[PDB]
Amino acid sequence: PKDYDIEGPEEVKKLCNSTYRRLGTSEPPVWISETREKMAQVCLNKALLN
Amino acid sequence: QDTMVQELALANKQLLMVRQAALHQLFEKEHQQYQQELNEKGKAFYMERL
Amino acid sequence: MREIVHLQAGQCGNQIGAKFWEVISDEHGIDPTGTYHGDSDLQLERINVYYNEATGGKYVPRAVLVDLEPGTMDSVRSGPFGQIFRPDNFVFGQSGAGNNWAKGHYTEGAELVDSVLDVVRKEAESCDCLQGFQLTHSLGGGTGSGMGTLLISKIREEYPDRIMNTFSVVPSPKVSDTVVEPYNATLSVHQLVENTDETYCIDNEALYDICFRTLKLTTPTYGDLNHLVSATMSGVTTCLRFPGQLNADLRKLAVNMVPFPRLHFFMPGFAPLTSRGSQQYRALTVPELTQQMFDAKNMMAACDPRHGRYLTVAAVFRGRMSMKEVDEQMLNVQNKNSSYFVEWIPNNVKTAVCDIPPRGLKMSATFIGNSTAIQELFKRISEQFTAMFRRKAFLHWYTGEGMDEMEFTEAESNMNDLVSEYQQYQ
Amino acid sequence: MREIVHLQAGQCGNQIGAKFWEVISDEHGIDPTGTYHGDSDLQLERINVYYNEATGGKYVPRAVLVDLEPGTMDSVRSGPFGQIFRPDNFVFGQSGAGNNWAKGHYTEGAELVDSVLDVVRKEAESCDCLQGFQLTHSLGGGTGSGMGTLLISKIREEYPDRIMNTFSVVPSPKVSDTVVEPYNATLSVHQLVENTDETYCIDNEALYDICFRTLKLTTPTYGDLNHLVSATMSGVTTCLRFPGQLNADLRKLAVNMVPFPRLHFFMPGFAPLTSRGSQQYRALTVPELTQQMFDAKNMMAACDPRHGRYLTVAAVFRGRMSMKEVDEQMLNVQNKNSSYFVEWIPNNVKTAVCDIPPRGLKMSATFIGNSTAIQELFKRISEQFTAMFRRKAFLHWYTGEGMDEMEFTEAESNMNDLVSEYQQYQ
Amino acid sequence: FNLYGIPTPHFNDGRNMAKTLHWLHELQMKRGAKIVSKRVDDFKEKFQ
Amino acid sequence: MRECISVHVGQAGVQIGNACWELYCLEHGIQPDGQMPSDKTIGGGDDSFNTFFSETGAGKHVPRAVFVDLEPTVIDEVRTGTYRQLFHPEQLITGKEDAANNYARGHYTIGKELIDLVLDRIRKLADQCTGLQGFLIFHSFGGGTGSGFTSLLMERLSVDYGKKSKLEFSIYPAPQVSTAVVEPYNSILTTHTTLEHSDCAFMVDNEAIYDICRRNLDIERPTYTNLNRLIGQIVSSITASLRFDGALNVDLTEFQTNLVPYPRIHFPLATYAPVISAEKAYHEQLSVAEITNACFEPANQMVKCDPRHGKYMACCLLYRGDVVPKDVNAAIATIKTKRTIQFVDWCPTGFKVGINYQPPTVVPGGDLAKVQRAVCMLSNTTAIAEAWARLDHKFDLMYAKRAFVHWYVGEGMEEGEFSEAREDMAALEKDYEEVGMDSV
Amino acid sequence: MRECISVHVGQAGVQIGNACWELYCLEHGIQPDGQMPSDKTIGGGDDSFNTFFSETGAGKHVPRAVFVDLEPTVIDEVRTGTYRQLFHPEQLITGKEDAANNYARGHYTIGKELIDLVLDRIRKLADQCTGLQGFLIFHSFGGGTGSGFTSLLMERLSVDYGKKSKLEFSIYPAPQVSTAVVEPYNSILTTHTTLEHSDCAFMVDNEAIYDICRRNLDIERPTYTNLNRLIGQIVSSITASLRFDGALNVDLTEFQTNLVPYPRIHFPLATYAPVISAEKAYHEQLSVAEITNACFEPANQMVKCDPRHGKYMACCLLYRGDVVPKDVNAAIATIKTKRTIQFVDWCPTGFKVGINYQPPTVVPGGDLAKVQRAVCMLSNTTAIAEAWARLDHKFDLMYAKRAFVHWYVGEGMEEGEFSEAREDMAALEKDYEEVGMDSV
Ligand SMILES: Nc1nc2c(ncn2[C@@H]2O[C@H](COP(=O)(O)OP(=O)(O)OP(=O)(O)O)[C@@H](O)[C@H]2O)c(=O)[nH]1
Ligand SMILES: Nc1nc2c(ncn2[C@@H]2O[C@H](COP(=O)(O)OP(=O)(O)OP(=O)(O)O)[C@@H](O)[C@H]2O)c(=O)[nH]1
Ligand SMILES: Nc1nc2c(ncn2[C@@H]2O[C@H](COP(=O)(O)OP(=O)(O)O)[C@@H](O)[C@H]2O)c(=O)[nH]1
Ligand SMILES: Nc1nc2c(ncn2[C@@H]2O[C@H](COP(=O)(O)OP(=O)(O)O)[C@@H](O)[C@H]2O)c(=O)[nH]1
Ligand SMILES: [Mg+2]
Ligand SMILES: [Mg+2]
Repeated sequence: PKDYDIEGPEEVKKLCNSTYRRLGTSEPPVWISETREKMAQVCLNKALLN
Repeated sequence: QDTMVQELALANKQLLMVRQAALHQLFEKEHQQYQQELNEKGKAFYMERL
Repeated sequence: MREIVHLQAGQCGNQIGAKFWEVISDEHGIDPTGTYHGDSDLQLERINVYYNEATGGKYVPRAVLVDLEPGTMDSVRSGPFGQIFRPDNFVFGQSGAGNNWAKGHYTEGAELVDSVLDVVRKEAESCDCLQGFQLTHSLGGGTGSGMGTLLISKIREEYPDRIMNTFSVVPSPKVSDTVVEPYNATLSVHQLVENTDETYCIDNEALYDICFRTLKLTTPTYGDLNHLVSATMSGVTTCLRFPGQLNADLRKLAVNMVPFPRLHFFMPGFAPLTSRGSQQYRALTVPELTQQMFDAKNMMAACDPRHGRYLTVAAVFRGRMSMKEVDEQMLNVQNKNSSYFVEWIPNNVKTAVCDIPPRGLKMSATFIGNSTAIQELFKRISEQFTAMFRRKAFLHWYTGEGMDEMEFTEAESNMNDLVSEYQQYQ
Repeated sequence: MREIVHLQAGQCGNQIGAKFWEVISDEHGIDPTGTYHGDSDLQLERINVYYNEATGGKYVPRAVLVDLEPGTMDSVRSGPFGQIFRPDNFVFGQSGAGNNWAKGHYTEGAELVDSVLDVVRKEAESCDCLQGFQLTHSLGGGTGSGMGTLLISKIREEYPDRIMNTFSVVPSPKVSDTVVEPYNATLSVHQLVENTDETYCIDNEALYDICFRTLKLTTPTYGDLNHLVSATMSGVTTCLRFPGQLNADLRKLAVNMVPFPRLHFFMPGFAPLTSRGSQQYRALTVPELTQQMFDAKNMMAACDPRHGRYLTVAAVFRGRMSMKEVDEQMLNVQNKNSSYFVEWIPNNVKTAVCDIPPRGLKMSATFIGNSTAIQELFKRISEQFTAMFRRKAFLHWYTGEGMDEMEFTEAESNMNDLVSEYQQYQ
Repeated sequence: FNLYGIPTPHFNDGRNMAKTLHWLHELQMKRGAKIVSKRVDDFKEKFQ
Repeated sequence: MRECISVHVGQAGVQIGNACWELYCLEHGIQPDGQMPSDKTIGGGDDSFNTFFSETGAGKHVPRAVFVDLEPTVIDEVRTGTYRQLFHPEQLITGKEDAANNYARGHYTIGKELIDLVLDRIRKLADQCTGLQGFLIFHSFGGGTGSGFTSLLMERLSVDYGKKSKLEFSIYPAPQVSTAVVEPYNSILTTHTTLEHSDCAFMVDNEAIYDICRRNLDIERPTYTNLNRLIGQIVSSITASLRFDGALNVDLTEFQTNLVPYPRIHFPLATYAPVISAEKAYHEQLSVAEITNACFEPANQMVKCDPRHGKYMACCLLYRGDVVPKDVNAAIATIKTKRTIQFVDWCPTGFKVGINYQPPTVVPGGDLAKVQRAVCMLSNTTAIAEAWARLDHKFDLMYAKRAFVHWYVGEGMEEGEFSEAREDMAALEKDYEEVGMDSV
Repeated sequence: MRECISVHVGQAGVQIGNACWELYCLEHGIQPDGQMPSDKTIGGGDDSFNTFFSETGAGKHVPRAVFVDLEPTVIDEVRTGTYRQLFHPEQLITGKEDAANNYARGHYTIGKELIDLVLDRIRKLADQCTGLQGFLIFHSFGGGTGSGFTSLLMERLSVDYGKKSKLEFSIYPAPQVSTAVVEPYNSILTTHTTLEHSDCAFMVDNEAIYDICRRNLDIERPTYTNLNRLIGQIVSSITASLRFDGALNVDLTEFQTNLVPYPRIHFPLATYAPVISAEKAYHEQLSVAEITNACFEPANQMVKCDPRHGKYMACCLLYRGDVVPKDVNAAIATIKTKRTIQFVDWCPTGFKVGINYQPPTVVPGGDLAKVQRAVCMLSNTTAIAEAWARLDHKFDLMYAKRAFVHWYVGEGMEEGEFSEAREDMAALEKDYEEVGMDSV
């Protein structure tokens, strides 16, 4: 699964370009520090004869 | 106020012990005339080893 | 704020530097035009370290584009992210480097250091607080070893308190694509012993083997080869850019590493390399991360840590991790493997933790390490030089340019002094 | 006061021990969340015996669950009543024991001893006056027989004045559920007789013949004969925790029943046994009830009472009942079958009466016996041992991880020592 | 694809035994109360 | 927890994996991609997968297997087949040139070139696993990597690991058919280095599986796909107690301690009783009292002998589904009374039972009807010596005049192992007849 | 007004403070914004927030803290996080460059250019108070700031607030785990300068709290914000009498008089007590006795050092919640009978009790449960020597090679300091020896 290919059917083969935009595909959905996610948790959330 | 969460609890105890005693009379008095009414139609309750 | 300045010389440093801002513009969220298109406010806050500001939200990269032939300039601007580069930062001569240290440092070098220093002085005065400079080049070339080494000398004298980075592509042992590599690299390291605070020696086939056995593709390109190099120099300035729970900058990454002024030549390394068929088959975690981090088949310069032993190491970390396993799996490489560390330094690892992984990954780490194993990167380049300088091989191309033959004698006079201080702890 | 601590060893002890905890959290009134929801205050009259008060009105039941795998506890911790327990008592190993002594009592047994005896200890002096220890295991499989028998040796050393109750599951006569049982049976009983005060020799097949004949259930599973043992097991100790006009703790049953320290071999029983279709066809009164208390088909050991003269008998009763019907009726039993008792004891039978029946009942009772026919249980095991020990059939896994051959001979010599000490008392 | 072989109703947790160890004479008293004739009531207050 | 990895070496070993792993995929809702079926994907709900599967965090369940074989043609059709997305692409390793039915090539010549890859791969399975309970080595006895490689493969596993259990459910050379002529040579040699190391086998042939397919099932013209499926049904039943909690659990450690009488007798059966077509079980009511009788019946079992004289001496029965312990017990107490299924008198226990709460599963595209209950039986018998010395007698005909030996000694093999096999082989047949009738 | 200005210096101090201040904004209902959810409680009491939160015109309950660092990266979170409108704009101060794990920058360069501003803000805060019981400090005996700027402050403060409890709370270098190779130096350096400028130093180590958060709260992989919660519960149980009330009440001036024995041995190791996840707690008895016994255990101790290798010289058991004076007394009597716990001879007594009536507060999202009784025993054990010696061994292991000094002399610190401190710490170690020797 190559973003760019060097053996593909294209005409100009740029060797300076990489074949992969990223090192991996699985970036964390949201980007939040621990000092935020954690400290940002404070938010979150009888008788018969009275 | 901290006495009052303790005040209402003991007041619930007074009502509790005075309605159990009164309901005890009603249940025994009902059961006897339940037996009496059935005894006129030729039926009765089963007491174990009666 | 916390601005650092990036430099690069020659076509080797240009393809490094062009790919180095392929990945940071991807990281901060800069399009190939110049405008912001990210999804989080975290990657716009400390963007001052690499990207400046211009009217219209145009975040402009912060470099000085140095080369001696203009063909690489067309290679940079016609690239995918070459539009964002500021055009008068393209400083270029009209005569090539000659693949030569001599005319790259003495005659054609000296005609353009004034035009490079002027735009370096121009840029460095627009910031508030500057940490230091950062340069990528090749020791085997003519521009990076010739002019880039002169620029290291010039900006060190003008700014002595500022820290210095160089990312030198040291010549390769087995394959050689330049005959004058033992000449062009033994004089540039003569100035690297004193004019630089941090050096990251990088071999070329130490990128070829990792891109073959780990990234697992039989046909690599320079960009994939430069991708690994761009990862760690972005990984070194991680907490300098992004927040975290244990933050270390470039200077804090210097103090904890070198115990001596001259023993400052390092080994880079990037831990989470898999290949993309097995990204979904392998569970990525810290014990598997630090095992491949200290494994020397994943070393970014062609030296074997088995031959020597590490002096100190560092490993800054990315992503949302814990602290018990960046200690339990980090004492384990010391305690269970105790003969491969020097005994006169009790602890040996800097740990730094960030919250933000690079774009693409959840949890990453980069590795830098001082070692005695760098001695034989200099032994062989001595043996390549001693066997070749003795019979006066190519000196007429060097002594005819404006430096005497005796300047070559001092080249191995302190390269062997680097060794004697490397060999003393072996 | 008179509290006893429970111990469950192996998988077999982990269901019949667990099924006791639904039975007795039925009887004391404890709901499966852990709190109290009952009707009578006599239920929380002596809750200190089997449970310890934790925090805010819940009664966590005190029990040390020991096993070599967590998966048998996966059916216990995630049972209906798995979250009444405390998770700290869930002590377990990592790998398998596999019915071996030298793997379940020597190699992998001894590793988990320190982690079981500390939580047995630290739970023992948390109370004021310890009455005894209450095991629950089998003799067939060495995962629980191996650990449970060792746990006897290390408890009896530092608790010599406490009563030992073991709920052993002896092998069935006809067919086995494990081929290596006669090794596991003699190696259990060899020091189970010398270190315990009460063992109950229940087999599975007599529990089956109960469920086929005097209960008329065609397919009751393992969750049904467990309730037959567990509800009987509560009535053994019903005078510890429920008031009665003649109380009898576990210990005055111990002093009364066994005459000689070689005889800790008891047989239980339960008095209201009949089918759903045979309920109105029967009279629930003790002249019509003690018959089946002494009947052959309500014996849990598959031993013939005609073959076996009862040595000492304990009959503990529940509910509001007369005491002349306890005593005059029991000799009325003794008159017709005087030959099938012993006559050197003037009163073979011990009586005890409680005042609280279980739920759904108006009057109930349960049985504890000690008969001549428990010998035939032990000769059959010796017959299945010597035929298997003559050619050293499965001996090479016992010798394989650290057990001597002579311990088999010492156990077999002690095995027939029990047979010879028992026939002379006849 | 059908249920093949004999279905034997079983209850692995074991509520079948708890039903038959409940003595179905107070199951009726949990679900009510018996009504017998008067002359088994009056007879039995004399000779039992 | 309670995990155990598998190793599929040889063509027979890897093609059982091409049919057994279908069964596990249909058990725990694992689609061929390797995930929960897109939908019906809760946050997390079991640990039952763990015996033969492992998370990657995201939700893909990589199996715990090692595919090694010197022929890559048998490896490519799972690399390009339906299950290209299930297996990790690097654990599944091949060679260049096949061992070609030589024990010399599988242990001396080309076996050596791939020992480093498998043992490096097996140890990362062991490092990833937290508590390992056994080894599932799937290996035939005929070829050069089915027999020659597994002799060197488990030799290294028995010195680097030690006390871990070994399991086999594969194919033994048939007594009357064969697909190779050097099968009496390869099977006579791979037994030499797999006595004190292996603790299980499959002594019966594969034409008994032809007999069960043709005559129990209503199928004509059966094929290796159907044979591999029926063997995979038994591996799921022996490991059914490691994923699914039953009435009494029987995990992998006491398959060891119960089914081997002596350390050189480690040969249990493999008999799945209800091999019944959909067309017969609509017609027939299957009870657990008869499924054990049918398992012992010479019809339904694949015991290649006449079970009139099948002298069973260490039995193990495993049940799945709608079973109760008494109709296990009533059938198993009836069978000891019942005479002509002759048992050992000096082992009065003989049997052990295992009951699971999961009903037996079925794979689409098969002939088996989903039965409410099934039983698997592995009994160690001494009737194997009839089928054991005969394979030795199969070796003696070529033993005298040294046929096919020049391919061994010509390419890395000493002639002494051809002899040293024989006396250890005669000593093993001496061991089987020694336990016959000394107690009368 | 029993006020207490808190100074949190160093990346640790700030992180630790953020957490600590969440507990305070919860004990007293101070919405993470500044306003108190209109209510009257045991926290809304004008005499229950004053101890820390300063009142305003529109209930802007400001903190009396002063978070300090040199690298904006950390305090920018406390400035763009949940609690952004609380910490008054300039109560949180930052610089531009860090200290690069080096005491020199923290004391003779990057520090100097800031102390002025910081001291000025403390003068302002002090002015607002009416009884600054003490200036609680929180640093890091390892980084350049918590070792350097912290030192500079303690010194300058001494000649500005003078005799005023300067209680400390630092992350003393851990035994095996470590984040730097330039800590051996910084640590042995800071102590030498702060020794005669600090009153008490409730020390604590990262490794210890880690195990504590794995043996007890089974939070396997723990982050810093997890260990920073219990490193902040100690600060509440230490400063609880100056806020909520109770029977016996201890003050920020009592510790110095009841713990520190001689004017040099001021390093009381710390340990909390009911550390149980809200899942293993309920099912257990947490009574005064158990909690008290739990603290004097040779493991719950929050510093990787065993008391069984030393003598106790003063223990301060600070309880909290439904605690009964009687039970405490009996529990302390038992810990005196035990002979595995030994007290020095020159301390016949050695127990300082204190019973606040406010139960432990539950942070919204944490491993700790919602208990009712708690203890926090501070102990001046002579087992802090074994620690100081290992730090000393490290300093000498490298000072021999004059290593990692190039960037310590070239920042101001004359090479002399290294020896000055080294020799002084050697005196501390010899000092501890005599202090232990039982009287003759
Ligand atoms: N049940 C079943 N048996 C098979 C299957 N494929 C092969 N076999 C058996 O495996 C044997 C093949 O001979 P082997 O010695 O195992 O061949 P090999 O393992 O590939 O070794 P080499 O050919 O030398 O590489 C045959 O005799 C078959 O009986 C299959 O798909 N299902
Ligand atoms: N216990 C604990 N220590 C921490 C925490 N965060 C940082 N530290 C300490 O901080 C030290 C590393 O230095 P830094 O984190 O950079 O803090 P610093 O004092 O400002 O150091 P400099 O940035 O170089 O000035 C380590 O020795 C840790 O002990 C934390 O959350 N908990
Ligand atoms: N790492 C890396 N090295 C490169 C790349 N392109 C060229 N080089 C190296 O640059 C060296 C030649 O240097 P040269 O072109 O003379 O450098 P210059 O004179 O400074 O322009 C060769 O040995 C190559 O290995 C690249 O994209 N990445
Ligand atoms: N009474 C009773 N016995 C059981 C039950 N489940 C299993 N068993 C016994 O467990 C024995 C098998 O041995 P095993 O379970 O391996 O014992 P372990 O090795 O100690 O765990 C058989 O003899 C059964 O009698 C049950 O629910 N009730
Ligand atoms: Mg083949
Ligand atoms: Mg800092």
